[PDB]
Amino acid sequence: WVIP
Amino acid sequence: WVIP
Amino acid sequence: DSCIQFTRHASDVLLNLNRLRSRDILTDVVIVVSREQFRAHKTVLMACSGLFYSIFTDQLKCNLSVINLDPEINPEGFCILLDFMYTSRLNLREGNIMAVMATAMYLQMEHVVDTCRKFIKASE
Amino acid sequence: DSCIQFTRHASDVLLNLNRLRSRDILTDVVIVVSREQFRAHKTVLMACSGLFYSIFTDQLKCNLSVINLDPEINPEGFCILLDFMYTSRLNLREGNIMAVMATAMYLQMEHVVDTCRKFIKASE
Ligand SMILES: O=C1Cc2cc(Nc3nc(Cl)ncc3Br)ccc2N1
Ligand SMILES: O=C1Cc2cc(Nc3nc(Cl)ncc3Br)ccc2N1
Ligand SMILES: [Cl-]
Ligand SMILES: [Cl-]
Repeated sequence: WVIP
Repeated sequence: WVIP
Repeated sequence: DSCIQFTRHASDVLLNLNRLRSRDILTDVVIVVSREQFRAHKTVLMACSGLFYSIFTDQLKCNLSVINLDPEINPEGFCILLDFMYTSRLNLREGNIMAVMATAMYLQMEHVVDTCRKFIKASE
Repeated sequence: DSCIQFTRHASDVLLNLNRLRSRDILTDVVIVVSREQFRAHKTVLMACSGLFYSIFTDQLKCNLSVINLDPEINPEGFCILLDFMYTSRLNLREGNIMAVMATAMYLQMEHVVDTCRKFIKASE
């Protein structure tokens, strides 16, 4: 999971 | 396009 | 093999599937969550959820145009997860994390369940 | 928004759509290319091809279970492109590049047409  |  | 790969292909396909969903094109099922209805593509639901995979591979249920979810399922939690299925983006907030995790466990969406458990463990 | 994103989601969805194709699950159309038949999902074809997008948004053609391609279309070229649609991998070879490019132009698959033109320009 990432900060888009 | 890339070499997978 | 000696194949080449187009990096953005999977993302572009999903973006187009979401455009079809937004315009209600070729949607083939309604998911009923209490008083709310959500139109979707059976294939996308199966590709994202262990529960929908089991439902639509069933020889009788594969032909249903309406699927009613358990009454304990929160419509907002379902909406957030349906958006995730079609975009890879999860709108996870302190106010919705419990409903989202409960819905992801029911839908059998392992990666969503995992991030919810991690975000909850951080706030305790 | 304040969304988080699951990097591998789009790829995992496409992998699952390809698994459904391999087991012939919920395929809803046959594409006829001369003597050959290819089963597929209308939504995936539309998401990958400008031609299939136009065909299945047509109020009459959207309901057809069989689509016949132009007789000039090569079945192997179509097969290679259908595999690409479901996997992001293109099996481009000196022996098939001309058929693949001609099929990608007909199907309106701009990125495939672009790499074919580049690979052809390099060999001249
Ligand atoms: O957390 C998750 C997400 C998910 C998706 C599917 N979907 C499919 N799985 C397989 Cl093996 N083949 C085709 C399809 Br469609 C099955 C289980 C799960 N569990
Ligand atoms: O080279 C390409 C690939 C492609 C795909 C689509 N598909 C869609 N396009 C739009 Cl805008 N909305 C929903 C869908 Br499905 C249209 C044109 C093209 N040209
Ligand atoms: Cl997931
Ligand atoms: Cl393309």
